[PDB]
Amino acid sequence: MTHLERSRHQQHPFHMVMPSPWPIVVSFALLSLALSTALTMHGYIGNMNMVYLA
Amino acid sequence: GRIGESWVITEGRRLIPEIFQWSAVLSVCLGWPGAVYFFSKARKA
Amino acid sequence: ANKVIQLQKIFQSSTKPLWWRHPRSALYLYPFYAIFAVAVVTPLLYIPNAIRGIKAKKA
Amino acid sequence: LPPNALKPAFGPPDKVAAQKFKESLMATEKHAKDTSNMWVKISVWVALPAIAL
Amino acid sequence: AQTHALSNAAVMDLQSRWENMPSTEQQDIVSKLSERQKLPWAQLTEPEKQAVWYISYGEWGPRRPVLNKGDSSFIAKGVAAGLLFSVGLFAVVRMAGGQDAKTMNKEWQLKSDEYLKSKNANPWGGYSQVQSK
Amino acid sequence: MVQRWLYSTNAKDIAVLYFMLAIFSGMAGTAMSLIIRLELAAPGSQYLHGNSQLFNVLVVGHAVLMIFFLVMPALIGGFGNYLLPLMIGATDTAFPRINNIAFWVLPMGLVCLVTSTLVESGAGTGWTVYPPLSSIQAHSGPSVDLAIFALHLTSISSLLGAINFIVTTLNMRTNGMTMHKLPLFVWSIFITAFLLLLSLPVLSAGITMLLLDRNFNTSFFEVSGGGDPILYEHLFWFFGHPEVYILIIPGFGIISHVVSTYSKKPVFGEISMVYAMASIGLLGFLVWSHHMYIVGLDADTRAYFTSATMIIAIPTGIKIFSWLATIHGGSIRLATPMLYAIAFLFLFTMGGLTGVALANASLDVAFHDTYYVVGHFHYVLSMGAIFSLFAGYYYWSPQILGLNYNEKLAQIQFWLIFIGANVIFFPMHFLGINGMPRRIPDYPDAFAGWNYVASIGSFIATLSLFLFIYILYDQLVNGLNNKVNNKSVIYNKAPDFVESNTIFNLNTVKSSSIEFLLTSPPAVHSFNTPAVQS
Amino acid sequence: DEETFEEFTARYEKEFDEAYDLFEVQRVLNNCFSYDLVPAPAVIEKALRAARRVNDLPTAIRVFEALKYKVENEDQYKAYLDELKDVRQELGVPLKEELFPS
Amino acid sequence: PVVKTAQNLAEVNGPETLIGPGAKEGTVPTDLDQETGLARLELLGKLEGIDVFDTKPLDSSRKGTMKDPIIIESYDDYRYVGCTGSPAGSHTIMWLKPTVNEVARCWECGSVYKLNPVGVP
Amino acid sequence: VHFKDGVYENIPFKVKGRKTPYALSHFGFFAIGFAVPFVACYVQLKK
Ligand code: HEA
Ligand code: HEA
Ligand SMILES: CCCCCCCCCCCCCCCC(=O)OC[C@H](COP(=O)([O-])OCC[N+](C)(C)C)OC(=O)CCCCCCCCCCCCCCC
Ligand SMILES: [Cu+2]
Repeated sequence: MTHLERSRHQQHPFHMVMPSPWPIVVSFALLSLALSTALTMHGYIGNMNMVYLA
Repeated sequence: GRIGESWVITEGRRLIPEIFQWSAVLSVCLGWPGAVYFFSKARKA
Repeated sequence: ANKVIQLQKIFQSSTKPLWWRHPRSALYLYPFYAIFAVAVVTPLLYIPNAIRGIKAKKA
Repeated sequence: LPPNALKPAFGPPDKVAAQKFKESLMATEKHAKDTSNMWVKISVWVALPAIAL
Repeated sequence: AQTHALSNAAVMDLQSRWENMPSTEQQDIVSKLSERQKLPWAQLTEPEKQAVWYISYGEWGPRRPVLNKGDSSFIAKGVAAGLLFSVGLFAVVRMAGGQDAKTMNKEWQLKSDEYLKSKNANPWGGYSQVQSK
Repeated sequence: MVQRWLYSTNAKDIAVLYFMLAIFSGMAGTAMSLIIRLELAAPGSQYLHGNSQLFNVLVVGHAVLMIFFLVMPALIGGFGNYLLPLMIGATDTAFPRINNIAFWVLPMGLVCLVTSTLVESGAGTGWTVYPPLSSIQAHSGPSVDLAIFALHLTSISSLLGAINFIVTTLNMRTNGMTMHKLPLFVWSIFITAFLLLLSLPVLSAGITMLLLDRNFNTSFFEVSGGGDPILYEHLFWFFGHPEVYILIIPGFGIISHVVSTYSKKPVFGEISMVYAMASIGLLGFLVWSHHMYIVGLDADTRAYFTSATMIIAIPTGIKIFSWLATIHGGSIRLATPMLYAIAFLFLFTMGGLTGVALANASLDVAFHDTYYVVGHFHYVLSMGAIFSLFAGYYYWSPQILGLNYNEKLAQIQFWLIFIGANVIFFPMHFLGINGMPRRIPDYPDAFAGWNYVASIGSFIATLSLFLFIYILYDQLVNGLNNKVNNKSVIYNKAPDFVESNTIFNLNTVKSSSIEFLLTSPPAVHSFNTPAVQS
Repeated sequence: DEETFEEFTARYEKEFDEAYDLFEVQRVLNNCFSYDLVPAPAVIEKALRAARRVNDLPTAIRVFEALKYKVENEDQYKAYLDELKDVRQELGVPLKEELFPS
Repeated sequence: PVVKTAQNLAEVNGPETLIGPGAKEGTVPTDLDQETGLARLELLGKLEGIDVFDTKPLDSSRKGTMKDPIIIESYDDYRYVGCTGSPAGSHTIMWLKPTVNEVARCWECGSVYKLNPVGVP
Repeated sequence: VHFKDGVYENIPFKVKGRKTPYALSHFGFFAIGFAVPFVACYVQLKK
């Protein structure tokens, strides 16, 4: 029992990570920030509070 | 006992066709632009 | 401390996502992105809809 | 005492590697402590007055 | 039982077409051949030696080359069709687009080379620049 | 599909996503370059009635997508994360969330470029972003900012990929593999990781200061304040020169692998070639300003730079001699990856020697920023990226997915795309040697026939790509029917002409790569016990 | 490159000595034909004896074809003629006079 | 439920069941039973003489014939092990695919390999 | 992640189902690919 679990978890320092949404949410946040800054510095709306919230 | 070759005989009889074929290949690969130049109205012909 | 071992045992017993640490924060943050980013990216292409169509054809 | 049918992943025997690794760990710790103390001493001796000047 | 002089339809079938027969009597015939080979050769007849050479040498399956029994003809036909299709599509799209250029016509080139002669430009070269009707 | 694909954390399931993104980007870019070539077939506004800014933006999109958005995810990311952890024998790469965030940070770059081209402003300053042309003085609108964010996200993804490759190679390599027996492709990708690591920060910082100049009403490199854009152009060339090695070195590794396996003989002094790639990577930093001879710097500096270039040229020639010795004195099977490798070793070598001739300090007076340089780099980009990707696909596709491809279709596809590439890129050197300018929607009426032949070759190439995507469709839909019949080759290794075929049943696929000895693709967390080499 | 033939030759006969089945015979034959070293008639006779021990005449056909065409050797023939006739009439393995006229 | 000493490596059930008690103030705890993660399985072992992920190569010198084929310990169904000749590096880098039922050979090396798994129910 | 055979799960495709015989998806791949060049040409000028 000990040998099989040691071999199956020894060279595997990576957890069985759940469907973590970190990459998609961080990519979505960066894209929103980029497009917001591009639209605000020179565009149609000069809004500043909501880009600060982003 | 040096049977047959005499390297020169087979050497020439084998490379001469190959070098001729390669020269023809290069001639075609350089004459296709020449063929285009001839076919096009380069001299109003 | 006095809560680390018990919390680890509970987590091992209940193999569930969200890591149990910040459920309220996750429930607060999940709808905010959908409410904010979608509604701020829709104008980006909605406003130039009338602006679009400049052919500038010349002859 | 978890069961083990044939072997509990025994691997290599308890050779001289155990005391070698212990000696490596203690040598690393002693080196870190000695270098920290020596740097503190040379700092409070000459480096700190020079920095203050 | 170490049959001797296996002169049957199996040997000619093996030499004629091996892949055709349905991969089931293969084990039987090769086992018989090896059983004969266990005893000394004693001048094997032509069909048996031909059969064992065909089995062991190849010209089938793994020994079948990347070039098939004449698919190079298909390759040539396909490449010719590809060139024809590409040139036809380019011709039709260029016809659809049309031309709206006020030069490349003969008069422009003749005036250009007349001015080139007047200014004496590129004397050791080609004064004619037409390239089109 | 969202539960496992959109939320993946597996290199196995993300390599195919990399491949799909790469092929989609490549086909879109080929269609868009088709548009670019078609509007340039004849002088005038044949298809683009005015608005040369549109042509400029089209060119910028083409170059950017070809450089950072098509080939980088394919051989760096897509091939690396499906070959390196597999060849190592480790179950999974270290912290695959790096790979996931590197993958997911791409698409908004595509959407920002498409929306920047959609707006009237556009980014029409070339793929180079030399100031002040990209600033508010000439090009306004968010297009510049969107392109800057796209290159920033691509750089971050490349850095993360290099992080994962470096950590996987150095920290959890298998016991059997050591320093003196490590294969070629992984050495190539590790050296590329070094070069990427040492090249990304300079572009990041310099482009950050350009953005700050555009925003903070300041100018560090623009003349409005006393700055000089020459400094930024040194920095940009310092980044750019290692980039071509970054995109060409994994190609070198895969080409070495395929020629070594297809010659039925081992490598020719693997130590010599790995030293050659290491020397190339280390010497890539000595020519940081070799691309900018046009200013008129001191003669000693130009002599030093041309000496550095001629020194850099030597390892490439030695490595070419290494492939030539590898293919010499060995059995040859004319399979399609070998055809790609041969086309590489011919045309890439010719392009590289032409560039070596161009590497002269005083020779930029006639060729720089002309069609000669585009004829130069199109050669190497096609050889080391397009053909290298085709070879890798046709060389691992039957096993990485279990689906075979039509050999006849592959042969006709290679022939079509090879002849198309030749007939497209050859006349460009004749345009360049005359002294024609670059990046102009309209040109004088001297070289119209060459533009026409380039256009017909482009149509041949796009028809070849259509045939290629049809081949992908057929492989994905009729792999089972193709495996049973004689439509394709099921053993890339014909048995030696001394051995019987019946013994060959146990000797199916034997080479110097472990993933070939694997069965049909198993679960992601395979490799329960790491491989050991005696 | 200044490599003695005797060492590898003796290695070849020693390997053929313990020829339990055809696998080691085939691998050693492939190794021998891998070098530019043209096999001696002695090692060829040893290989044929081992093939007789393992009882596979097609292996003898393959090795005879390999000796007929392995390297150009300036197109030497009489050497091939003697090196084939000695081993054909030493014991008798009639195989060449059949595949050619077929 | 509570802290586990885990002094021996044959008395731990569950990798996460052991965290490692520490000290808040005073002196540093000794690096024996105060590590979080499976790191103790290797550090305590190498403290007592047990190594992890052995790099020892197999018997390259032995040719592994049918009488005494070499033995590789792997409880998995398949294995990726091969031969490099009698010395460390002699011929091309190569490996085999041993399986539970039949065997495999090293081709040009001729080193017959065998898969030897531990008994399983 | 260990519940997949290792045959067709590596691609986001599905043979089963009459919604798409791998033709609607393939045509859609052409559509999404050819979007950017033609829309880029069309937004400021003619095709
Ligand atoms: C990946 C690199 C790559 C590729 C494939 C191409 C493909 C082509 N390129 Fe381009 N090009 C560049 C990289 C590339 N280019 C760069 C970096 C610039 C710089 C911009 C500048 O200089 O200012 C440039 C600029 C450039 C110009 C400058 C235009 C101007 O002066 O403004 C021209 C026109 O002369 C041109 C022509 C072509 C043509 C006809 C093809 C044709 O070959 C298109 C047909 C396609 C192929 C034959 C290859 C197939 C492509 C694939 C993606 C296959 C898909 C499958 C896989 C990837 C597995 N390219
Ligand atoms: C795939 C990408 C790639 C690769 C591999 C290369 C490889 C090389 N490149 Fe190029 N290059 C580009 C992509 C690439 N390049 C791009 C995108 C530009 C910019 C164009 C633009 O600005 O628009 C450029 C520009 C560029 C310039 C300036 C032109 C300019 O842009 O204005 C020069 C000249 O100095 C040059 C030289 C070389 C040399 C010498 C090699 C060599 O490393 C080639 C290696 C191969 C060989 C050298 C073959 C081996 C030779 C031998 C067999 C030995 C013979 C010689 C000796 C005796 C040693 N390149
Ligand atoms: C400026 C552009 C010109 C462009 C000119 C284009 C010409 C037309 C295309 C020619 C391309 C040559 C390769 C054709 C593909 C092919 O299959 O080649 C191999 C064939 C072998 O023969 P096969 O086609 O398989 O038919 C065999 C028939 N059996 C054996 C039953 C009797 O063997 C052959 O086809 C013959 C040998 C090839 C020799 C190549 C060298 C060139 C000389 C060829 C001379 C004869 C053909 C041309 C006659 C006009
Ligand atoms: Cu450079």
